[PDB]
Amino acid sequence: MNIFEMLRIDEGLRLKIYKDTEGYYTIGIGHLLTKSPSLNAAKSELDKAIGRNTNGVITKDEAEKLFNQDVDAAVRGILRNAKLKPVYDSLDAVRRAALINMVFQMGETGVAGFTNSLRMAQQKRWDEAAVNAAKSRWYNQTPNRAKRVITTFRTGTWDAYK
Ligand SMILES: [Cl-]
Ligand SMILES: [Cl-]
Ligand SMILES: [Xe]
Ligand SMILES: [Xe]
Ligand SMILES: [Xe]
Repeated sequence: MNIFEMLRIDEGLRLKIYKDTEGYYTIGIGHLLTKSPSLNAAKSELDKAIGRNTNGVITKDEAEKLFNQDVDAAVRGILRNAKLKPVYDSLDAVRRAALINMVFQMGETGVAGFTNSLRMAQQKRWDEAAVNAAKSRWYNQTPNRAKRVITTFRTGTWDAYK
C-alpha cells in the first residue's frame, strides 16, 4: 500500500464535477476546484487546470494527472513548511503517508493547526496524540476517514486500510 493507493481509497474517483461533503466544487480524486458557488467559476477553473474546454468532464487519465500533481505538491508543501518538515522527517514511512493524506485533505495550514498532537506525534506518543487528533472539527465532520488516518499514524501500519 502507499500514498496513492491510500488517498484513492479516501477520496474516490469522479469524472464529472461534484461537490464535496463541504459543498465545494471538486473533480477527480479529491481535486478541489473552487470554494465559490458558481458552477461556472468551477468549469473555468476545470478548464484552466486541464488545458482545454472540458465542459465539466475529464478522463481517467486527466484525473490521474491532477492527482499526481496534487500528491507532489503536498509532499513539497510539507517539506517546506517549517513547522511540518521536522515532524515528517522524524517519522517512519507509514506515518509519513498519514501526514501527507491529512495535508492533502486539509492544507498545510489546517494541518499546521494540530500542533498539540503534532508535537506528541513528534515525541512518539502514539496513543496520546491520536486521542488529541480526535478532538477536532476534522474528526467530527469525517469520522470514518479521520479514523483510518489517526490509526495509520498511531500504529504505523496499514491495517485501517485492509
Ligand atoms: Cl491545476
Ligand atoms: Cl468519512
Ligand atoms: Xe497530527
Ligand atoms: Xe497519531
Ligand atoms: Xe495524529
